[PDB]
Amino acid sequence: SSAVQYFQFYGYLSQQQNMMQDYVRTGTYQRAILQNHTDFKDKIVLDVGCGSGILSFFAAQAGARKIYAVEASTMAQHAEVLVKSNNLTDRIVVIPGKVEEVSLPEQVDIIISEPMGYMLFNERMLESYLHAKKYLKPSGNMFPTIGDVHLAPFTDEQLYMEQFTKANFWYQPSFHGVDLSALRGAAVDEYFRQPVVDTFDIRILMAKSVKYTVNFLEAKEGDLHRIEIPFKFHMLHSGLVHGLAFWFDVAFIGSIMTVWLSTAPTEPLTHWYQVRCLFQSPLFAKAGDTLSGTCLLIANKRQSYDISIVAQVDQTGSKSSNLLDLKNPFFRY
Ligand SMILES: CNCCNCc1cccc(-c2nc(Nc3ccccc3)c(C)c(-c3c(C)noc3C)n2)c1
Repeated sequence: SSAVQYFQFYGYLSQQQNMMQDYVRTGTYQRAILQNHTDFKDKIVLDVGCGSGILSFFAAQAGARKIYAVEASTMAQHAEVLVKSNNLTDRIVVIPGKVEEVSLPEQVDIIISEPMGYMLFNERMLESYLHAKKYLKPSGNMFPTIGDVHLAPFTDEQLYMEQFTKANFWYQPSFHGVDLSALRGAAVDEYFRQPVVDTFDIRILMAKSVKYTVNFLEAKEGDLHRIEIPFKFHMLHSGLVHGLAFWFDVAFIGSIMTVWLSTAPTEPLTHWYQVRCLFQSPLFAKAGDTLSGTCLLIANKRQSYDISIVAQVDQTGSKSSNLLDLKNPFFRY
């Protein structure tokens, strides 16, 4: 139902084009595959959620002997057209359906995919990627191999105030004669439930990031149903902490070289941008204080996660929580 919409979203060539036009994304995948040609020459490769098939062609440019491209949306029909018109019907085989349901005729030497949603984990496609390892030969590789999530406290008073400014629409005792003000708190709540997807100046960050690593070769599908990310930040600056910023890097660890794709705010912008989660109430922290807590991600049935963030300044005991709905963010860009 929710999944109906998820796969229809990816049936649009315009959504494929948005990702293809991300040059950092598309070019880094090309370079990771090509410059690791020994991982692909004459190999059998599985492309999980191939969309238009761009990754499958990159594996063919690298010399792969057979490429199974699995795609569940109507986009599979468009990739088929592309395979024929590029004369690769020998080397690339499009398989319509979910990776969890299709039948592959052999095991593969390497799995390739672009399974990262914003904040990495949205869409829960990492689980389909991990599930595909049931087709991975022993000692096969995964491209990408590693994913690092980073989180860091930020201060951004204008972003925080923007929330009450939008919800104060409801604080009118006479909107065309109607008292709206009893909904103001519900409206505040609704805005704070949304992660804020856009980029930002790195001068809002107040501590070195915490890194949480998922190893795609080692992880199991079940390991992503619940992601506990403890953190303890040593605050490099004093200020009001308004929430946590998130970005992610992935690594393609090939035989020839390791290529990184970063969505860090210190790196060229990508179509993933970065993600920020506001706290209920900001926390005052001195430089030298430690800010500790947990960011808990609980998979849900809308192909996404409920996000629970609890934090406290250890030196004073002031704490804040928040609960966010990652499926429904504010695309502030
Ligand atoms: C698996 N590799 C995906 C790589 N791209 C990740 C990515 C990066 C940046 C943004 C989105 C994004 N944009 C959406 N609309 C939209 C955003 C801005 C302007 C106009 C429309 C939606 C609806 C979703 C989405 C999906 C899918 N499922 O739930 C949700 C929510 N995601 C996705």
